Amino acid sequence: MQVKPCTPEFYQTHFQLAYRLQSRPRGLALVLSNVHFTGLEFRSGGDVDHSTLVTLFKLLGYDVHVLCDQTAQEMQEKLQNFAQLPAHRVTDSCIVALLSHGVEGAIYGVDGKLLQLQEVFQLFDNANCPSLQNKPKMFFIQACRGDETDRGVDQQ
Amino acid sequence: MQVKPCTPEFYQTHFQLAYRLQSRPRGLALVLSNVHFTGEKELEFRSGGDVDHSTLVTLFKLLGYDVHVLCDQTAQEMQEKLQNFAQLPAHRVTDSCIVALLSHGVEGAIYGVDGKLLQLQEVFQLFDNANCPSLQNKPKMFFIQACRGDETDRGVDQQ
Amino acid sequence: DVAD
Amino acid sequence: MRLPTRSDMICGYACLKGTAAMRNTKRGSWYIEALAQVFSERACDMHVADMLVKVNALIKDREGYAPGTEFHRCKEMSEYCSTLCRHLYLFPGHPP
Amino acid sequence: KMRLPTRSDMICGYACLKGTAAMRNTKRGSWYIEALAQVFSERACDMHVADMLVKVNALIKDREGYAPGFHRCKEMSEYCSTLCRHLYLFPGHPP
Repeated sequence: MQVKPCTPEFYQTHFQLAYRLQSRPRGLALVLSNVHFTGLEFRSGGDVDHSTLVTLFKLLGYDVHVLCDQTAQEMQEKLQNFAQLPAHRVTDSCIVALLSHGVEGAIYGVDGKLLQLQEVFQLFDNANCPSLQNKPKMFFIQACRGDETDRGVDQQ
Repeated sequence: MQVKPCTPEFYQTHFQLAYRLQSRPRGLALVLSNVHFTGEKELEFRSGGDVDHSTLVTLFKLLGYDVHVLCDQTAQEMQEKLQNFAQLPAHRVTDSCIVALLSHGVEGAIYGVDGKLLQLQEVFQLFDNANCPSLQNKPKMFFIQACRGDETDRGVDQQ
Repeated sequence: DVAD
Repeated sequence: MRLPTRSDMICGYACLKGTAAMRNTKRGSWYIEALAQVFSERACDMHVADMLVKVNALIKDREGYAPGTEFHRCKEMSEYCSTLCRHLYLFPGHPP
Repeated sequence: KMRLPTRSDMICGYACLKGTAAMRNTKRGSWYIEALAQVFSERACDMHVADMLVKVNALIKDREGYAPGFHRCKEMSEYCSTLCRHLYLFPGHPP
């Protein structure tokens, strides 16, 4: 994997109308993957997803933290620990990627218990995470939001 | 209001990367406003809803849409008349669609004037690739002016 | 200002 | 050729899940007011998702004026969700 | 002074739509992660994050399941945003 750098000219012509994003590191990134369950099937390929994102976020200039196979309670606690890290004051942005099974609005821990996504976003909000106020916060959620497979429809 | 026009140079440099959007009209637009509620559930008259309604009707006309309007509809009437709107043959020759819904609401649903709820997922489904073939692959815009709960946000001081 |  | 069941939609919400959308009894709703201000000015040179970001910026800065009520100095945050697959430009007034 | 809403300046990419399943290849990984990595590595240099997620949506819309006996099944990604400015990552700047 390679990330093409931006040009100095692109930066000069775009930085005024964009979020400030020049800190080094650009931010902390958390990649949390649950692959082994019980209680929900083994997530084959979840290993590839995890490594791909860790590599990607490192190349985009983030300091990456990784967690694997956590219970819903552990996810909550460690997300909160992550949101409270002092580094957020001096970085310009934050990334959180959550990769597991899920249902609408919630993600599974390896214990088959659910963590509500509203609870996750709340950890990083302006009240609970003042260090990230006015700074862009990216979340990528790789989880199902229901069991129903989409059969697809014919294009006409 | 006044809608500033696109330049021919702007169109030339952007049409290749955008949805096709050149039809006359650009699309049909539906503006549905409920302001006066009369069910068992008391819902407050929406003062200023009149201003919202006329602002959007004007805006969408000025953007080149053929604007359809509905006012003060029950939950059942909203579903039926939205489905009828989604099913109009006129969508076959336009490039896009706009639906604006303005009412009281709760998370994921909007109230009709009878105080009964229409689920927003059912609304979007009416316009989807399965149910609305005439709009397949065309951009569909929805604007939803409704509460999504009754928590007021007191805000937070800048740190 | 009031709530919808 | 096959499509997912739902695609190519963008939906703008006046407020976030769980929260109230705000409306001024005289000027109308904050969100619709912002939407018309931005689209009328910028539809000429900005795509719809990017205009909804400008709307978000206007909403984030607004504050409730309603002293003696629950809503005095209250805030709102709008959002949009998108399954669009390319830029949505409205190309107002083109071709001339 | 200016105050803030309780929540703002977030963008969330979801691999699938409300009430639906997301797809994972038991070897190549998730369609969504593969797409995210391909677009962001190629375009973070000149495209903002919401626009990159639009490119991810285009990739996902066009893929289909290969699994005779889920065969030709579909997925659609989406993103939701409370961003109030363009989000450029400005990778590798300054050099």
